[PDB]
Amino acid sequence: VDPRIQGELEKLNQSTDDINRRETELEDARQKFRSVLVEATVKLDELVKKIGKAVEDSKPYWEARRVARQAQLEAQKATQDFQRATEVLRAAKETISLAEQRLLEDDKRQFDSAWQEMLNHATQRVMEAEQTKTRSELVHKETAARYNAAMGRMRQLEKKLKRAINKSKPYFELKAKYYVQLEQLKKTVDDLQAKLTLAKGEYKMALKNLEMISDEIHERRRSS
Amino acid sequence: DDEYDYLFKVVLIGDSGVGKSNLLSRFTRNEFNLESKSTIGVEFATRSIQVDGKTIKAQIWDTAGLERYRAITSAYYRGAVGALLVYDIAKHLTYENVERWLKELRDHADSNIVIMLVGNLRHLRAVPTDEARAFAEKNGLSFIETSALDSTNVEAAFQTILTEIYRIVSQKQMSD
Repeated sequence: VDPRIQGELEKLNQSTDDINRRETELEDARQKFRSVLVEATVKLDELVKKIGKAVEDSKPYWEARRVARQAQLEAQKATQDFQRATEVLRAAKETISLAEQRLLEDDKRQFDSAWQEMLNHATQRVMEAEQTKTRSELVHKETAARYNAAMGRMRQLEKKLKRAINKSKPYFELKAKYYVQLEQLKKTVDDLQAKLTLAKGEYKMALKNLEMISDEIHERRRSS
Repeated sequence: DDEYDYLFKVVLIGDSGVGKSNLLSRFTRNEFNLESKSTIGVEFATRSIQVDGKTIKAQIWDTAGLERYRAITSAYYRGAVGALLVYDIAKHLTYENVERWLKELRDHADSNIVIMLVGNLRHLRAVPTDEARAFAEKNGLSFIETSALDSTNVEAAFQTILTEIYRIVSQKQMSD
């Protein structure tokens, strides 16, 4: 008679409607993205026309502010890494032998690697924890210096371009807003695209197991 | 290659003695490698065109003419937006059973689908073209007859029914 045909058929003509629905939603999302981008460009352009040339030559300042924020974030991450490195160090020192502790701390003049053969073997993990800690402190101070450089730079550029920056604030503020909205709508478009592709995948799969049923009937009829 | 804008379901119905598979085989890219009518009961085949700037991918569900054990007709007609009722211009029994197949459509398909009646060298005129044309006119259906050597009007038929379906769905979308 017939086995599993009806269920996969129903799944197929359901995945049709699912595909059409997801596609319509995706196209509406694309349209909203387009109209928002157009509106953004024309509004920003007219704001440039009514604000003047301050926006253009005040552009290096806002760039210096961007690199300053990045140097800040990178500095924070490096400070975190330093902290966790330090806790690893002290937790390693919890292997006590307090005499050996200040043997490492008091002077690394001539550690003489042959002493490790004579004392606790758990000094190696302590010592390499000290190494990773000292390097993490290096990157910590380095990124701190980068942050201070970017900060002072953006401030002297600020005092060089004070009038232009204050006159150009609304353009860059509105442009920021439009950019946020654009990335949100683009996220929506991408997610709807993924839903659509998944629906088409379900369709293709139901079709594939349907012709799988047909092929299983092929060899069954081939037995003769 | 799944890049398209709409997906429309079109069913192929009518009397079995018309041989729809050979007019289909010219334009349809069968998705399976073996006959799906004797095994599954329906033979799928997909065709894509372009209408009004958008891409229309329509999948054709073929036959189920051996309806001796086809309790799958509920799923076979569900969701379909297009229907092709194919009869032979050399047989009158097919043209008489067109009413029966229309009953099957009204019983199992949606009440807003686009239906088109299609009429398919040695035999001479059994169905007058004007009679079938007036029949499709009184029943609110499209109509185009075509043979297998000059298959222009079947392509124009596909583009016609698909274009009408796109018109319906676009008019539905323009009322949001």
